[PDB]
This record gives sequence, structure tokens and C-alpha cells, in this order.
Amino acid sequence: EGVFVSNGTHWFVTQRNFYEPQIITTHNTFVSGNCDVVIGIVNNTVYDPLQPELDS
Amino acid sequence: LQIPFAMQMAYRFNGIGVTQNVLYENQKLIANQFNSAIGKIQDSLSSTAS
Ligand SMILES: *[C@@H]1O[C@H](CO)[C@@H](O[C@@H]2O[C@H](CO)[C@@H](O)[C@H](O)[C@H]2NC(C)=O)[C@H](O)[C@H]1NC(C)=O
Ligand SMILES: *[C@@H]1O[C@H](CO)[C@@H](O[C@@H]2O[C@H](CO)[C@@H](O)[C@H](O)[C@H]2NC(C)=O)[C@H](O)[C@H]1NC(C)=O
Ligand SMILES: *[C@@H]1O[C@H](CO)[C@@H](O[C@@H]2O[C@H](CO)[C@@H](O)[C@H](O)[C@H]2NC(C)=O)[C@H](O)[C@H]1NC(C)=O
Ligand SMILES: *[C@@H]1O[C@H](CO)[C@@H](O)[C@H](O)[C@H]1NC(C)=O
Repeated sequence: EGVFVSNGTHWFVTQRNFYEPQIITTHNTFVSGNCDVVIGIVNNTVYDPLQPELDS
Repeated sequence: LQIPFAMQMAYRFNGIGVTQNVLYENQKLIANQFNSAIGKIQDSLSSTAS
């Protein structure tokens, strides 16, 4: 629920009617298929909040 | 507020309860069905006044 947006260097996800940038994560997003299908896709890390917890 | 037309249609799919990726993965098909459908409007109104 949101839109992907860049400030010119980083990528964030925001709600559509008020600028509120969040880090892109495995909660803020959902997967569907491989990178090759979508017209105009871009490359970024998506942060997974479990991985630093599995680091302990 | 400007927005790319493929993303405006993703919001409009998401508003009828069809998930956004149904557009982005079918975008050429959805554009072809749309361009074809407007071609039938043009033909119908040329073919009859009724
Ligand atoms: C875009 O977002 C980033 C991340 O919030 C802003 O933060 C700085 O990013 C630069 C690299 O581009 C880092 O060297 C700085 O250390 C960051 N500063 C902070 C406070 O985190 C960045 O300023 C934003 N604006 C632009 C035009 O990139
Ligand atoms: C986005 O990331 C992908 C994955 O790293 C990039 O695809 C690879 O790009 C390298 C360098 O051109 C090629 O050697 C590989 O063969 C590519 N792999 C595939 C499966 O195509 C992609 O180029 C990146 N795109 C952008 C615009 O940065
Ligand atoms: C969904 O319906 C569309 C037509 O409404 C089908 O699209 C056609 O697909 C064939 C190949 O399978 C092409 O030769 C046609 O040119 C396509 N039509 C258009 C307008 O692009 C599509 O195959 C159907 N998909 C499924 C899964 O049933
Ligand atoms: C945007 O349009 C330009 C032509 O104006 C094209 O070269 C480019 O590949 C397009 N990029 C995306 C992300 O659709």
C-alpha cells in the first residue's frame, strides 16, 4: 500500500497522498515472479528484518 | 500531480480489488485490448448513427 519513490540517490516507499518515505522491506512489499517481465523495473536492496535477529 | 500512465492503471486495478502485479505482468495485453476496444467505438459510430 504505497508507491516506490527516489530522492535522486536512495529508494523509499511512501503512501500516495502525503510524503512519508520508508525503507523498502519484506513487510512493505510483496513478490511476484522474476525481474524480466515488468516494463520499467529498477534495482535495489530490500531489507529483511529477520536477518539481524538470526545474527544473534 | 503527474504519474506514469502504467502506474495510474496499477492504482485503478488495485481499486477494483485486482492486485497491482496483474497489470505490470500483462501490460502489453491490457494496452492491446484497450487500443482494440477504442477501434470498435470508432467503427461503430462510423457504421451507424443509431
Ligand atoms: C536521499 O536520501 C538519503 C538517505 O536518507 C539522504 O542521506 C544522505 O545520503 C548520503 C549519500 O547520498 C550520505 O553520504 C549521507 O551520510 C546521508 N545523510 C543522512 C542524514 O543520512 C540524502 O541526503 C537524500 N538526498 C539526496 C539528494 O540524495
Ligand atoms: C539489475 O540487476 C541485474 C542482476 O544483477 C542485472 O543483470 C545482470 O547484469 C550483468 C551486467 O550487465 C550481466 O552480466 C548479467 O548477465 C545480467 N543478468 C541477467 C539475468 O540479465 C541488470 O543488468 C541490472 N540492471 C540495471 C539497469 O542496473
Ligand atoms: C487471455 O485473453 C487474451 C485475449 O483477450 C489472450 O491473448 C491472445 O493470446 C494469443 C496467444 O496465446 C495471441 O495470439 C493473441 O494475439 C492475444 N491477443 C491479444 C489481444 O493480445 C490470452 O492468451 C488469454 N490468456 C489466457 C491465460 O487465457
Ligand atoms: C521512458 O521513456 C524513454 C523515452 O522517452 C525510454 O527511453 C525509457 O526506456 C523509458 N523508461 C522507462 C522506465 O519506462
